[PDB]
Amino acid sequence: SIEWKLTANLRNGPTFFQPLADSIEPLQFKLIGSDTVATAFPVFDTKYIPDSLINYLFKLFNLEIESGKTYPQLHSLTKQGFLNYWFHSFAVVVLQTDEKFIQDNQDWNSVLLGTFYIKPNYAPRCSHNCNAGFLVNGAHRGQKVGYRLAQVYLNWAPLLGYKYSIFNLVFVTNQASWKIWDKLNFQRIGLVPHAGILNGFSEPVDAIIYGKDLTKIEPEFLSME
Amino acid sequence: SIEWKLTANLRNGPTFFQPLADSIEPLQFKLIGSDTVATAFPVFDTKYIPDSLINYLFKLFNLEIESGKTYPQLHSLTKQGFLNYWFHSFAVVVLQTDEKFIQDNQDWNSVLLGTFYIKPNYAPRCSHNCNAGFLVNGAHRGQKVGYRLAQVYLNWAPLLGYKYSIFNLVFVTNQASWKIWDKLNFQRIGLVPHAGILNGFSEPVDAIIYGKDLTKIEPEFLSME
Ligand SMILES: O=C(O)[C@@H]1C[C@H](O)CN1
Ligand SMILES: O=C(O)[C@@H]1C[C@H](O)CN1
Repeated sequence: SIEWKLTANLRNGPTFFQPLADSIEPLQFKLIGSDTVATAFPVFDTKYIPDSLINYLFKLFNLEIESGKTYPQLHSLTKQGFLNYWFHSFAVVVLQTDEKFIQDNQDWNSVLLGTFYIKPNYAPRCSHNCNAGFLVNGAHRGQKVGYRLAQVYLNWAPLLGYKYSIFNLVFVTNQASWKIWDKLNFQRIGLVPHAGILNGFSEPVDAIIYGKDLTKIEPEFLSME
Repeated sequence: SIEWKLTANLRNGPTFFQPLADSIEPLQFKLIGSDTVATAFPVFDTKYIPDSLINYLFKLFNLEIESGKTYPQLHSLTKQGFLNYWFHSFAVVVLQTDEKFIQDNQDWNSVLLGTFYIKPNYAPRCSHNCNAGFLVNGAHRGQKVGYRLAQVYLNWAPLLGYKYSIFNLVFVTNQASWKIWDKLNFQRIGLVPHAGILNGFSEPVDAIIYGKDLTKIEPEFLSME
């Protein structure tokens, strides 16, 4: 059974464009500057992934929210709030494994590299613009996992039918993030001054708005070999 | 009773800032180039306004969505979806009257000039940025009602505690861009290319992202003289 990777089960996706593929196959690659094999898997519904992984992602996201430096959330989410938020449409999990499927009951604290969601950034007439939010497991910090996450995203977002990518709020203090977007030729299409009240900064911090055409992506960024 | 105009009854507003006033008083002014008197009224809760006015605004917003040229919505809203959308936080109705309160059972088709909502544009850490959407009654096109609505907005948004204004999608084909926002020194802080699929346009239409500092507003724009 391959229902777990069928685009026909894409929920709450773009209204005007159908997926370009009937399915999305796991995408294997090596972490940058390493022999460590990682695999990205599509998530079209939570029922196809281990409960324990969902609960670990729930906690992972709350820690990120509590640091108060990256997401506009102030308070932690409930389990159902997180399910509604992260998995409203599409998501991806990236694990340290060479398996082409996700094994139950793994040690997520070591095996989960990162996750991201993809959804429409706007209501239906502008729903060909996707948004994405990312997370890296802090145990795997410093391995350039984010860069890899961004690449999987460029490979897969167009397959769901999206034509353009928008990040609404990349804080200028979030250097990890904007350097990746800069390096991958995401345009800075906007700048919100004093946008975020962030933990650890006494003054409000500016956010950059990133855009990228998903129909003309540079082949070298799609390649993870 | 003045509950209907107390900022203490403000639902779902900014998280870090309190309102700058205890109350919001009706703002009276004349339509530009005319001796017609208009009154702007605050709406903190729908219970304070007439059912027939709410029903008229519901159908008015659905007409605008059906035109398919200005909002990202594709389908008409249900009644409850309208309530949740337009009155999630704060709203304003601007009537052709010199009364300083809203009389029941008026002919809204002639008396209602315009309405707009005001709400946080983002989750709590960035909720000092407010968003607004406007509606002009079609029967009052060509009387510069939008410009006046925009002036009411500059007067009232900061009173609720917002510090910066963001419009996410002003399509380049919407004349409000140059008839209003450009003229009131809303900066164009971003541009989303091919943002929207709009009725009557074959090519997707670009959308301007407008921002404006609400703590430092040109006083000639605040003045309704
Ligand atoms: O900037 C964005 O839109 C994503 C979602 C979250 O707000 C952080 N990054
Ligand atoms: O651009 C905005 O965000 C407001 C809401 C609607 O999209 C029209 N103007």
